[PDB]
Amino acid sequence: QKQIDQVRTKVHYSEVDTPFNKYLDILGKVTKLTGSQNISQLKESAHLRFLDLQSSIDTKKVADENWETCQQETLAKLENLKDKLPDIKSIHSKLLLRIGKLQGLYDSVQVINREVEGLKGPKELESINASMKSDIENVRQEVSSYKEKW
Amino acid sequence: TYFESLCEEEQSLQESQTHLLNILDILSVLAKLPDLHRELINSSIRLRYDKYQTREAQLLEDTPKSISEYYSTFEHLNRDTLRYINLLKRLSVDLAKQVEVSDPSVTVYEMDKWVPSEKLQGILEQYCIRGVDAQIKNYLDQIKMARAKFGLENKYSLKERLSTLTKELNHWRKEWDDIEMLMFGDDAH
Amino acid sequence: TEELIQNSIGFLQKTFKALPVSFDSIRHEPLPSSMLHASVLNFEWEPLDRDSLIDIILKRFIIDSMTLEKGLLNSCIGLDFVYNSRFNRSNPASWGNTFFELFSTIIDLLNSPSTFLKFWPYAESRIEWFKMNTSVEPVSLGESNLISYKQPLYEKLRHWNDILAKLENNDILNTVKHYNMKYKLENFLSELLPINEESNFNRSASISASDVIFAADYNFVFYHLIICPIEFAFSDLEYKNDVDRSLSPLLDAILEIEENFYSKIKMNNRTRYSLEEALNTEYYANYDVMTPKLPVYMKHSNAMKMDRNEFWANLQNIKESDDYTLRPTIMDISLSNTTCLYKQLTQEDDDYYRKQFILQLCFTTNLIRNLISSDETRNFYKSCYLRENPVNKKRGLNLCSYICDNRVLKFYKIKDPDFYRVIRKLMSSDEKFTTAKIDGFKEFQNFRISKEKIPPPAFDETFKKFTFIKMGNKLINNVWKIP
Repeated sequence: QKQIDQVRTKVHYSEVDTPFNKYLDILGKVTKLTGSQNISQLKESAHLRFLDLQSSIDTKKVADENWETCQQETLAKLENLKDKLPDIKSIHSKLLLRIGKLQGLYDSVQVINREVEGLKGPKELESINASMKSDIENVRQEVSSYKEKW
Repeated sequence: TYFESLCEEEQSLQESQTHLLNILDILSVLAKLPDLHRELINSSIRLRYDKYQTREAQLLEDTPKSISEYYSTFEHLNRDTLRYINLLKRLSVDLAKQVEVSDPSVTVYEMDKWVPSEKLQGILEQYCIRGVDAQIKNYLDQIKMARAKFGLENKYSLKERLSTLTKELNHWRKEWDDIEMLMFGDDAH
Repeated sequence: TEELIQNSIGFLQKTFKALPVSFDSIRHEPLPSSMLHASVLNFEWEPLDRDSLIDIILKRFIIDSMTLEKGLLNSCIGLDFVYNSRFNRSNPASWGNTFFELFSTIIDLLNSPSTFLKFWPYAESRIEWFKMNTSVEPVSLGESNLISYKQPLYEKLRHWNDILAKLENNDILNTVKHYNMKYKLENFLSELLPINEESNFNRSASISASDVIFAADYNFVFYHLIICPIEFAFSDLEYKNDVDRSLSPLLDAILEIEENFYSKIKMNNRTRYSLEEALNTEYYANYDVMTPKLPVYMKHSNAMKMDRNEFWANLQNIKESDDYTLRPTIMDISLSNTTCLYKQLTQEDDDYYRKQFILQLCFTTNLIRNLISSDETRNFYKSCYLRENPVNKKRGLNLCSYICDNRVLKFYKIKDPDFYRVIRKLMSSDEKFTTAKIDGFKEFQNFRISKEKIPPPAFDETFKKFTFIKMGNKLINNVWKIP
């Protein structure tokens, strides 16, 4: 089992970090050549690779900073939770009364349905009676016409 | 810390760059030295050593009652809103919808667009408190009276007239039909 | 020569403050047209290897500008320049690196999730640029020219995994903007790569991570069965019985409430139908049409139709606005309270909490039966665990068939099919993808994209002419040829 963790620690510290490595290369090359015009060319790559590397570190100094602050604000935000309860309790109250009102409605409809069943036709008995009164005049008219023509 | 270790790394980088440039100068003249050779070696060792510390330093750092009453009600809310939504539609109570359509100039009624009793509409909407329930209590009896008036007029007023009035109509479309059919039916023959 | 760099920075910061484009008009929809006075696209600027020099210029510039609208806008113009200046580049094919690099560093500065979500639509609109690893020519839609183990992503992917990994640990210090940002980042990465990339599909199944008498049992069965399915399949005939002892009374206690819930509505419909067929003359109720629909008076009244609107607007702004960015999700059962849980489950009105549970059972109980019944599966899983870290059947199948086939389906199939069906459709749809993952998603490789142009077809308009043998055949016509 020593081997398992023995490789697990190996994978746990892997890194890429290219620009740093790129700097180390141009660093050692000068040494290897030193142990013993194109060099101006190296001078060029000397400055460039030096800047890039530097810039990289700068970002890592900034980012780590920013994240930190973002964990403090959201921390202090979690403290003063006295102010936030009253409002949410107000909304919760309103929604606690709407259900009450609606429930009362679903009661009234219930009693209405339960009383219609106790029964025939509100406007039916209207048009029916109207028809019953509208025609007897006509019958009296025609019977008077036959009594006439006789 | 991690931040500090970074700072130190940058410091060491700045330590080595100047020696590098300083040597490349001498090479530029060539186209004394062993000192600077040794120096650059040592500085490079210092930097390369200086990184590992910031690697490990990095990897280590990764791994007052009002709050507990702030989630409770905020959860009650999320529990009643659901009961409300279910109470609108799936648990609803609906009305009877019998049809009493007038205007005999129509044959199908489509059984959907029933839209009851626009008087009732205002009373029901009035909910959105015993007053409204009392107004229902009166509305019902009102209908029970109005419906009961004519349901007795038709039986005890108009039937009585229609019967005798239609019984003494045939009595002068029949005999008159005889006094008009007998003579003028055989007179021509 | 650092002088040259600084003065070039002053040059760029000069010329970029003249282009008349606003942030909204540069990020969301557009890509800025070639209004750049192309003589600058030829790298022969005023203050004067060549390529990497330009690279360090642009990078230094962007870093300075970010230390707001001027910053973000200026950077975005930077990237768009890099895209629009492909061809005037020694080794054009090497424009991808300097692009991705300049992008990742921007992601770094971004001092919030709020500035992030503020900036992200830019990245959303230009995904087609992230593909085309080194191909200068645009790529056919639906194809990715990009591999996850090589030069462009070789470290970018590792870094962007570290961002998410870090973002996930602080489980309690996450505001809804965090959970809403991790989403967009992940969903972003799942698109640069094809569907079968050894990285998109989860290559190795990696399972995530008196009321007291009631909550005790619920808690028990949760931590012992649901969260660990394999540690229930390959266990003794005792543990498999220990869970059994706890489950059944609970499940009964829920399938007792559900029948009340469903048995109220049946009444409140049957009575109404009976009234309707009673009053009217010749109307038929057509039972078995349950099909919920809201009453008429609430559908037609406009006053009631508005109160609900203003209410949802109110609760919307309260739940949405700031000061309220530590909200529990909807639908989340809280186990540790142990007194609200009982109340959240034992309600008669809201059914939505007694359904998640049964969904969970019907999810794991599928996998168990699939394991014990098929050898190929448990072979595969055995291989996975080992590559990670170098009568019993009868009882298991019994307690697997007891719940997902004897008390649940025979209940909902009779009580409401509109929820009975969806369960069966999901349980079915799961095995598809399971067997699909046993194989290396080879099916999603055969997908072919037809690439060919098509013109409109031919539409004949011409009828067929006649001949001169007018009567028809010659024989009959000869008769009318007689005088």
